[PDB]
Amino acid sequence: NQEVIAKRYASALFQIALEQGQLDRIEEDVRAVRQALAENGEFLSLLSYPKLSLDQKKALIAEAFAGVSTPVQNTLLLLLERHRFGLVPELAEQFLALVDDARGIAKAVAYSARPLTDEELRALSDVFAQKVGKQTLEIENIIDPELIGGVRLRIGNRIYDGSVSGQLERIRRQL
Amino acid sequence: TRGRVIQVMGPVVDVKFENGHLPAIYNALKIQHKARNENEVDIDLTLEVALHLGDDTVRTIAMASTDGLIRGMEVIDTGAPISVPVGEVTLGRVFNVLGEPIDLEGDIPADARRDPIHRPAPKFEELATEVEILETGIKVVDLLAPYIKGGKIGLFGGAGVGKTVLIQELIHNIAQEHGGISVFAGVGERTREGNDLYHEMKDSGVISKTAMVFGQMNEPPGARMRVALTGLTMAEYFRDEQGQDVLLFIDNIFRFTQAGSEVSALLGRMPSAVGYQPTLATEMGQLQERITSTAKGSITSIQAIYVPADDYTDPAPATTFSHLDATTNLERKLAEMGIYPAVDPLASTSRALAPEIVGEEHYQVARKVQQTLQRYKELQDIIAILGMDELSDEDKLVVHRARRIQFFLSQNFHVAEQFTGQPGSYVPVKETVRGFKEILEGKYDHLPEDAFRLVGRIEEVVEKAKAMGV
Amino acid sequence: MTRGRVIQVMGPVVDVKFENGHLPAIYNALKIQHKARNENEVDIDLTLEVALHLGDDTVRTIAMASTDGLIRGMEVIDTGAPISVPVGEVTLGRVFNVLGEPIDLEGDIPADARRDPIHRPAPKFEELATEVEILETGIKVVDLLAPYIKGGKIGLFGGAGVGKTVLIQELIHNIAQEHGGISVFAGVGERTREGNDLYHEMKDSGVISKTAMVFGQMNEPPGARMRVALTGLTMAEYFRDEQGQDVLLFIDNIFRFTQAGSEVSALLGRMPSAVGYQPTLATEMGQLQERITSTAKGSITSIQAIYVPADDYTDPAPATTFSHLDATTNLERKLAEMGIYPAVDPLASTSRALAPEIVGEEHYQVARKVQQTLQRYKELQDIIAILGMDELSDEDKLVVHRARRIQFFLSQNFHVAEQFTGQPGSYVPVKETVRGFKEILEGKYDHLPEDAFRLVGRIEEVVEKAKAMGV
Amino acid sequence: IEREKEQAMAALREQVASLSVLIASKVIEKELTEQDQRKLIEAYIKDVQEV
Amino acid sequence: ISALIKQQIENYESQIQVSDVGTVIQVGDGIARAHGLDNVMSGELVEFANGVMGMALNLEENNVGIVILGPYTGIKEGDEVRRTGRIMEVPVGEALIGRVVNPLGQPVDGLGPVETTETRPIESPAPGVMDRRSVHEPLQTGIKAIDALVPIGRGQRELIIGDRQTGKTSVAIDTIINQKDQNMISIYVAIGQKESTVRTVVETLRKHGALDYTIVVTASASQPAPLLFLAPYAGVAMGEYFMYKGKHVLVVYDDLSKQAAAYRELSLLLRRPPGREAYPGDIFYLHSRLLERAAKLSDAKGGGSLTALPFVETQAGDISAYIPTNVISITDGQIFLQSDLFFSGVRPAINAGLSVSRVGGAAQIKAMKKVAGTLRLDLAAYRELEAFAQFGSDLDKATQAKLARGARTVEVLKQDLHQPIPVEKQVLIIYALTRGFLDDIPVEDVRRFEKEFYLFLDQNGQHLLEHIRTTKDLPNEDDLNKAIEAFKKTFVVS
Amino acid sequence: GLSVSRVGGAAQIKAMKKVAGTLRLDLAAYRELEAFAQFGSDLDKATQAKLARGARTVEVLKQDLHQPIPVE
Ligand SMILES: Nc1ncnc2c1ncn2[C@@H]1O[C@H](COP(=O)(O)OP(=O)(O)OP(=O)(O)O)[C@@H](O)[C@H]1O
Ligand SMILES: Nc1ncnc2c1ncn2[C@@H]1O[C@H](COP(=O)(O)OP(=O)(O)O)[C@@H](O)[C@H]1O
Ligand SMILES: [Mg+2]
Ligand SMILES: [Mg+2]
Repeated sequence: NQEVIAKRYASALFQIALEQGQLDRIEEDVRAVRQALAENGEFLSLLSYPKLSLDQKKALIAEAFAGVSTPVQNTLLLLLERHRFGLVPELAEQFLALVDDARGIAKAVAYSARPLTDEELRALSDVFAQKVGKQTLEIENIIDPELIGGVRLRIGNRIYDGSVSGQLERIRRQL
Repeated sequence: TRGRVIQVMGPVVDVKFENGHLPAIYNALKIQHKARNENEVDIDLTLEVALHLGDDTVRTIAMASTDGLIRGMEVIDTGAPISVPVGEVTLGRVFNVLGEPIDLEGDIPADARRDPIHRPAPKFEELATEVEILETGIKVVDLLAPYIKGGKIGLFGGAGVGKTVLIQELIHNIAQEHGGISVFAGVGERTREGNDLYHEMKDSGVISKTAMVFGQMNEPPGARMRVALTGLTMAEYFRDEQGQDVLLFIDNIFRFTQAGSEVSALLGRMPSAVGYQPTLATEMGQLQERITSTAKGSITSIQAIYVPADDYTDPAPATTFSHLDATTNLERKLAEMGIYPAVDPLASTSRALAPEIVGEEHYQVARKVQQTLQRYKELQDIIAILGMDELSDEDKLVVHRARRIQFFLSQNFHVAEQFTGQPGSYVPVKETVRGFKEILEGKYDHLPEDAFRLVGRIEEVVEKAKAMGV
Repeated sequence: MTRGRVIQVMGPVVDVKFENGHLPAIYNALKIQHKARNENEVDIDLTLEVALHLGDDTVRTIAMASTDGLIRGMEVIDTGAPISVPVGEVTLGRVFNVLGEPIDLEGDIPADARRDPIHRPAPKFEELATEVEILETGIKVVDLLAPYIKGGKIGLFGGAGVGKTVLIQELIHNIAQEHGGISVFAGVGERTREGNDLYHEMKDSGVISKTAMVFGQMNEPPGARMRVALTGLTMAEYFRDEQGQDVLLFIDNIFRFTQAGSEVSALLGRMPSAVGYQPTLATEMGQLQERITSTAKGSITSIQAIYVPADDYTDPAPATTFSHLDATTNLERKLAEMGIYPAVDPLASTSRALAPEIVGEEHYQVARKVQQTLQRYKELQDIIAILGMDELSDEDKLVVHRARRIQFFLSQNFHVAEQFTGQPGSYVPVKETVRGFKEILEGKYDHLPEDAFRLVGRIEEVVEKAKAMGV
Repeated sequence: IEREKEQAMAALREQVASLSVLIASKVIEKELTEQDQRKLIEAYIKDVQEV
Repeated sequence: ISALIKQQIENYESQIQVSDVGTVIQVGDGIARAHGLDNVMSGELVEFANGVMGMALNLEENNVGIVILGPYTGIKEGDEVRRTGRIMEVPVGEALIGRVVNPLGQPVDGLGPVETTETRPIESPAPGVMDRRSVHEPLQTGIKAIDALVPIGRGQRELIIGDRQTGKTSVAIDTIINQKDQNMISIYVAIGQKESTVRTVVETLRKHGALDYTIVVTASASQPAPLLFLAPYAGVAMGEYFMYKGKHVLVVYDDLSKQAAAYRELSLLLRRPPGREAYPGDIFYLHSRLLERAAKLSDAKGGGSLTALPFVETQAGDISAYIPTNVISITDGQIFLQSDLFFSGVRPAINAGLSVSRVGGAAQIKAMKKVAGTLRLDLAAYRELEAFAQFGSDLDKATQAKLARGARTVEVLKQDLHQPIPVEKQVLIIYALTRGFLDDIPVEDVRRFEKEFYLFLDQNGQHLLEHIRTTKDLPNEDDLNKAIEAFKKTFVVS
Repeated sequence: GLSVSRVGGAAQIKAMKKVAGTLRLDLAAYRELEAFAQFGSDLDKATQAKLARGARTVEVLKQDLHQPIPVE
């Protein structure tokens, strides 16, 4: 039940970033907050400690999260005073999923037997950008020695599988 | 101004619009979707607004089945509640919840006006000052349980007793004597019996005065909610425009409340006592207070009531009964005896059976008929076991006049003319009070036990007894 | 090496978190073995059974022993398999706990033994066998009014202290001595005292070395008491599948299976159901009881004692286990307080066996006429209770007069009840009790007093007791 | 008996068929796929592009 | 074998398999939640990585409530669920006849695969008010108390309700056995039973030759409550396949109360709020969706019908419970079986005073109406006057003659097990009862009189039985009187 | 009538086994026969052998509090 709440928080910050005109700064700040909280897991356990006063926890957030923009810091302090600071990485994931749709870029995970060339991935992105609807498309390539002699792609929640689907389709059609 | 579907939770669908473009409560939403590929189903739904959630999200109630709905489907806002056609166009036509013709006689064009389902009740300034009696022509109804003009009636009857025939001659009598349109609203009760009632509408000729609305057990409970309001807003046109004394038949209003209890658990409400929705008294009253007699016309309503397991203490029969003014209890023991209509005379009560409303003479004659029939339903085991020869020559006079009264409570109907050949009668209140007074005085003790059977007036008793030779 | 931390300890319920992609399937055994690093810790040899999946790669488990001592962060071993119970010829003459470990001080089973998992699906439709032949018990109500089916499921419904453990011990004494096959006793949530007495009676009478005994008695936490019947059942399943042999299952208080499920269901995150029982009250008992079947290979005739809570037969746990049983005997407290033992309700006890093509015409006529006179006497108890025996119309007096004799001649002395009263007990053949109830229904023994029929095997014993009384 | 023959025949068939799959994969690995991987991929995009 | 394999390899075409997927959040108790699945439908077949099917019921904002239609022990957190692209369907056809089948449609009896070509959705709307026709033609059960006093027509749903071991399943199997002469297609839906009980029922149907036209749908107690939930809807979908073709279908729902318990489990595990007895809100809607699909279509819709016999098991005669009063308020009449009558020798235990048939009279043939209209009066008079014969002084000779007629009425209405009686013999034995041809004969000989009278009608006379079979009316009340008196000459009173 | 001891009975000191059985019989007969006692004429057993024994059993089995009796 945390993704639906982080979607609301990230949509509020997203509308602020649209109406302000500083979307790149807010996106860089959200990526910095996500990387800093992924690199350090004890900060949530520190701010969940109840003997620390709320003014002291606001002092820790205002000291640590400095250099980021004003609405990102206001969002972090608002999540602190609403006791919803545990969902800040979920907020970062939802906000980056909002701004990727804002830019028009989509993320995809590719599996192939051999690592493909740099032109073939751009060709696959130029093919699949018309099918998905985005202007720019991203391919993540994994080595994956299980599949043989083909490429399969999971973009969004749709899998375009044609690598080992021939052999499985054959042994399902014969038997 | 056209939004997405977020949740599909059984019959409850959650729809999110744009900011500032929310629909008001009870507005009808539309989903008209064509299948984009083979992985989709063509869908035509109508949703009514029920709640407003947090972030532009609206919980709705579906009128048809929600099977096939995809999250993210486009929802059309109509800007109005469920509009239902009314007028002389609805006479003889069978309708669903959405005011669409179920039967294949045609479709109603878009030029006709359509009254909305949801309407406030008539004010205190507008109602009738004192009670008028809706005169039916039925001797049990006019004598012992008088129907007021604008009130609510409870039919307590099952099948095989003659509920539909009583319904049809109520429609016929109010159509020929008061100029009154009737409206039948079948609320969640046995599609087969609604089909039988419609074919008997067609056979009796009663269909040409009746508008009919059917939403049965098969439909989801939002449909079974809004059926009775569809029939009531069809009746309100004739009342508020034609000034008529309209009948409005709701079969099994218990289904109108239990459909609400089925929806309210999924809408997110805390359960009330006995599992019934918490808003049960208000949802009952917003139906029952639009059934009133104003200064212009009237809407009287005969309403069948199914009591589950004959428990009269659960809250939904209690709140149906608190709106009732009279009951007519249809008994199988009188239908097997040959008494048509099989209205139980002692158990059927009325609020109008009081001498300030019916008069002194009608009240005294009705009370004495109730006293002799109650004294007769104390000797039943004694007659059945110990016999007639042993009772007394004072209580056998009681059972004598009790049988003469009990067979004179039955009529020949106009809608039973096609079955027996007898034309049927409309009996006024003064003549049936005079007839039961003359039987109570003892003027007709020499006439036999029959010739009271299935006659309108007491001159017909004299003519039938002279036709029998006596 | 895929090992996990302990997240939550919620009574008998332990949450375990593994690394992503290495979660165990449902019903796999997990092991906790901790060695108490300092003086503020306790040595732990505890095992866990996977029950649910929670998300955030956390696993919701049920413990088999006490969770007193577990620390958030302990290391949990994944065995990759369900609770494997050692099975074979090794289990004969031995006593086991829920984990298949021997608790009878006679040794330990080596690791080379064959061991089957506790959890397996029920036998299919094409594998079942529906032959109905009568298991003779020597109990007159059981032989006459509800014949036990050889190879079928038998239920003993009773309240507390009504005569149910005594009746299942009488069934052991009459059936299990002369069975010529394997027996399996499974004590699910009964007295540990009764686990010792019954073991020493098996050692005395020699019925051991062909029985296998599993005790998960009422001292055990509920995660054990659920899987006791499944351990004893897979011990029975080895014999009827691999050896094709007739197997007796005696299970005392199979109600404790559903009750031990109900104790854990609140802590598993499940919403409550009718009467506080799990929502899965039907399918948890369907995964157990549809698995106790006879197949084409071998048969299991299971005799199950079933506790009835607060003497309420409409309680959801006894009401949903009537549909599983071929023959039921419903013990009543009203009959136990009259001194009628076995306190079997003669009317409410039914069987699939009681049919003329299965038992015989004359047996069926005598049994249905006994039930007719007892139902007619049951319909008169208001008139007898208020107005008395004085206003019955001289055939109802004859019905009451023969029905008191019938209701007392249904009662019987047991071999087990010799330690209760001193009377040595009796074994009655089926033809003897059919001839006896036929002689009572014909009115042959209307001259004898009605207390001469109490706790008596045969009608020759009725006559000798009645002439010992003075008649 | 007639059902028994038809079920055994399908089962055996499935065992041969299983063997045939395992090898199908092994032999396809065995072939030299520099040419094939570029060819397949180029075809696959084209093939995806059409459907 | 290998030539067909080579031909199908030569006919094989390789394409890219596209699929909408979604990873699982929770696995447990036959219930799964899942992220993804953005374009799924409500009430849709969706399938896991094991091949186990699931039904997507609850579509929340971030997950899908998947209802697992098989063994869930192989499904783990992290597996993907594949969107099949079609609503939950049931394979229907003529190949299901004589087969014990899963509610998913797989063969369970083990006699090979079921070769069906087309399917129907498991959630379909009922025929409307205009789509039907009034029930007018008999569903002859063969039980004389049912076919005389509580009659069942084609297109009617009748609740057969009572305690356990009162005779419900025997009424079902006897009704299915009687449909051999008629054009009726039976469907026996076994819900939550022991599977050896289902095998006993199937073998008693095979012994009496009833598997030539019946379909057994079994959802045993070891199967998950998702499969007990979808068993009556699969049964009525298999029925309405033949109903919308012109055929006549009988669908027996054994223990719909176990469907109510399975749907209660299904809703409590999906974390839906309870109601009274913790049953969810749409339990009446649950039973009404399957009991309004039983109808009799009009002559424009084909004319075919589907009559239903749902069962509800009560607890110690508590007829005022929630699921009994839900199903009583749906069906077109009730058949009350009571253990009080069952152990008093009266079997079938039909309490004909409390039992109602709301179609009744239109269901009977014209002979049975004439004969049973006084049967009901005699039995009602006996039920009313037996109350004063329990104790007390005595009753006079007239109502004692009424009590004697009623005792012989009760002895007529008794049957044996799995012995259905044709209607032309039922009208003759109840004609002999009601016209006074049994007052010469004591109460203890009425069963043997009926057993020998059926044999007498078979070997002598038999022009009366052809008259009742062709004209559906009594043969002019004089040949009947001389035939019954000619048999009463033959009958030897014990 | 309602108070049972299962595992006891094998605990007694072999004198109470000899003595207390007919005490149980006499007290059970008295408690089941006293409810229908004051009606009509008493039988030759119910006059003295059962009721006049059971009254003495009831008077024996009464004690005063805080006065335990040794088993001998
Ligand atoms: N004429 C009859 N009608 C019905 N049952 C009869 C009749 N004659 C004998 N019986 C016996 O009554 C019993 C009824 O069992 P049935 O299979 O009907 O169970 P049920 O009523 O479905 O309830 P349950 O399945 O829970 O026992 C059968 O065992 C059968 O032997
Ligand atoms: N056949 C019998 N004869 C005499 N007493 C009995 C008989 N059966 C049971 N009882 C009494 O009823 C009680 C029932 O206890 P028991 O059957 O051992 O356990 P449960 O609590 O399972 O019923 C016992 O205390 C015993 O004294
Ligand atoms: Mg016990
Ligand atoms: Mg049954």
